[PDB]
Amino acid sequence: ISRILKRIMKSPVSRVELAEELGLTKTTVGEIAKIFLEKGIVVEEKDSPRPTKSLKISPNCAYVLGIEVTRDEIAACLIDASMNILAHEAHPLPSQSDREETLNVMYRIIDRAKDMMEKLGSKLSALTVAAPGPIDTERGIIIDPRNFPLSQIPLANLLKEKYGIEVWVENDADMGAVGEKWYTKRDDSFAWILTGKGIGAGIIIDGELYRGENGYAGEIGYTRVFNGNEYVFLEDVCNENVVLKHVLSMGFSLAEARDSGDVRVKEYFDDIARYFSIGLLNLIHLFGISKIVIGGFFKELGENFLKKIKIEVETHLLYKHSVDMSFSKVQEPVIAFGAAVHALENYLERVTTS
Amino acid sequence: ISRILKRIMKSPVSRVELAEELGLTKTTVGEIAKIFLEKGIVVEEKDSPRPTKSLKISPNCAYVLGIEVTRDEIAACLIDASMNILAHEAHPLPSQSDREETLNVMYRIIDRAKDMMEKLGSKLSALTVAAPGPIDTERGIIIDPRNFPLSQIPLANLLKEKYGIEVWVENDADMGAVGEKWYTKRDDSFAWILTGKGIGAGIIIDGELYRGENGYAGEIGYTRVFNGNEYVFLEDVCNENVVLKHVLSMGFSLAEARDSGDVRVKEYFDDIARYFSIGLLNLIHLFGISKIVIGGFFKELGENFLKKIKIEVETHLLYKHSVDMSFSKVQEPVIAFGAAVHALENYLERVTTS
Ligand SMILES: [K+]
Ligand SMILES: [K+]
Repeated sequence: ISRILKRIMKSPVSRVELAEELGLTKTTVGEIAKIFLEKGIVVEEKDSPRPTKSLKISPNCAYVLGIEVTRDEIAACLIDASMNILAHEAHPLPSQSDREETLNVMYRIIDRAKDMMEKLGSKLSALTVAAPGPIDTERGIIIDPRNFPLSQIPLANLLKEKYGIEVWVENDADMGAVGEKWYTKRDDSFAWILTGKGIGAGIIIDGELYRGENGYAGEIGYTRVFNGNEYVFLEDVCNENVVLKHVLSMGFSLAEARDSGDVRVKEYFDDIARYFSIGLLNLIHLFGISKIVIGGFFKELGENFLKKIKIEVETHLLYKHSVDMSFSKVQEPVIAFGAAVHALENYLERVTTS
Repeated sequence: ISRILKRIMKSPVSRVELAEELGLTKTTVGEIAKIFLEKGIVVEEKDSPRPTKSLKISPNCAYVLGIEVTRDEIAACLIDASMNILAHEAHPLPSQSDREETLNVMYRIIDRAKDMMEKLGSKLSALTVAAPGPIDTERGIIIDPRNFPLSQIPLANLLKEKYGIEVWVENDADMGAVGEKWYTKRDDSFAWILTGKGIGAGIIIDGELYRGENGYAGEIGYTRVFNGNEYVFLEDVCNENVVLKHVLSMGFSLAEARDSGDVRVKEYFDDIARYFSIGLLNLIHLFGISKIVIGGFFKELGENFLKKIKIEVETHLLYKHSVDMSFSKVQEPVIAFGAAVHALENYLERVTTS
């Protein structure tokens, strides 16, 4: 294999650094550098301080689009090969959208990105669609049994056909995690937790995305939770809808609740933090991780809510050791962005292999 | 690095096969083979059917001991470098054993193995102790907070000092999993579940043992389970003690229960299978695995009990896909054995690096 490409993407790096840090011959890398450097994928430049030259990905060699699909909205993120965001957007969907209605918005978005590059004399080279639930990553199909207008449909294929580019389909929480990895320049281990409409985790280990054998991983949304009457999934309780709909009962705006200073709100948020923790504790106790990053809906609850989760987790932890809870602070769209970067690796990995 | 050593252990393999299957130069492997073959670690032999030669680990180059520690007993497994079992044994401990009482039995066992090799003109080269709970694998300390007479003690160090060999300390469920990997010649992914006295999982992914950042992984024993009155750990409910002690109430021998054909037994075993599944489902939904192997106490409940677990898991599975449940069928001591093989890799990996 190669994937010095993986490292050149990580950051500018010289031939000596690659050969040493990865392990290989000066003549092996020197030749591959010749290919990359010829294909217009990479460039060599003197470093800002005898002297030395590094390898950098050339922004011009690839433009790719990432997309996130939710029940209420579709977001897109267009990047160059340096993963600079050229444009990002979001098109809401109508109440209860069809297969056909949802696809139309998606086609619209892709046509917009295809056209925008073509007017700038270049092209859209590939695309990665991010969606909820389990996914057939090899065939490019959304397996999610739950009512989604894009389930059991050869999505990658119909897009490939229609557009003549490379298309992948990928779990949304996984792509959120990929988004944090790159936007934060991390290479450690953590879990990126998706919240709002759906619950799930993207699991990153030593900088790589963790993958399951059956199209899913980190699925903490199916954590069995007993509410006092019957059992429910953790996803049914943390759902952004169920939360605000319940606050319609409370009387309280979506935010005002906390500003209300009502014990009833405190105890309701405590209920959710407790449940949520059960799922986090599973991840921690099973994967043996320490770092967790929360994204989406739960950000809106603030550090007052994060303090409770921290506490619930400290309390029920297997033994006393440090655990880092945090919110994501990536400017939106974090999932569409991760999906875009996913498309970039996979497109560059494919182009070099030929 | 090397760890063609890892592959030569896997099975007999030629220089061409290594160079190709792993990726390297004919002259790189040819030189390393020279080292290994000189150190008496490896041998070259014509294959049983122009002709070709393979590399095999030489059984004579290393003899190592594996040990499992339980509250009631200590078991040992002595092997050669081909991982043939030379001897295995088990010494029960008295009711509620001291640090000193437990260590005495352990010293006795190690002295027995040290002496047995020395009378055969060789020596005991290393040792791996397997124990329950979280473990400081780098310093060789059993961190388990739960009352264990060997907790918070520099175990590896005091053994290293006393014996002058290499000593490691390792999680018992992890070593059970390692035991299955090698005894079954598997290189796929699965979870080995320890049952009886304690509950836990050893997680293997693509043939390697999965490790956490904090001295543990696969800890499903701390799965929160609501019994109807209050919450308890899954470990408190599946505990071999709690089960048989409860059967003292039932009236029923430890086995007769099932042969009794009593609905009360059926429904009690159903209760446990249900709980147990909650923990298995976490593993499956989080790690995205499909294969599970159960060992220990639960074997004694038979396929009638495995059929129920299978069912509970099928039912609550994220989506309809195949899941393989099975019991371990390794002749005891499976954990002591895995620990022995762990010691062998680590001893051979250390000896070659010098
Ligand atoms: K996931
Ligand atoms: K474990």
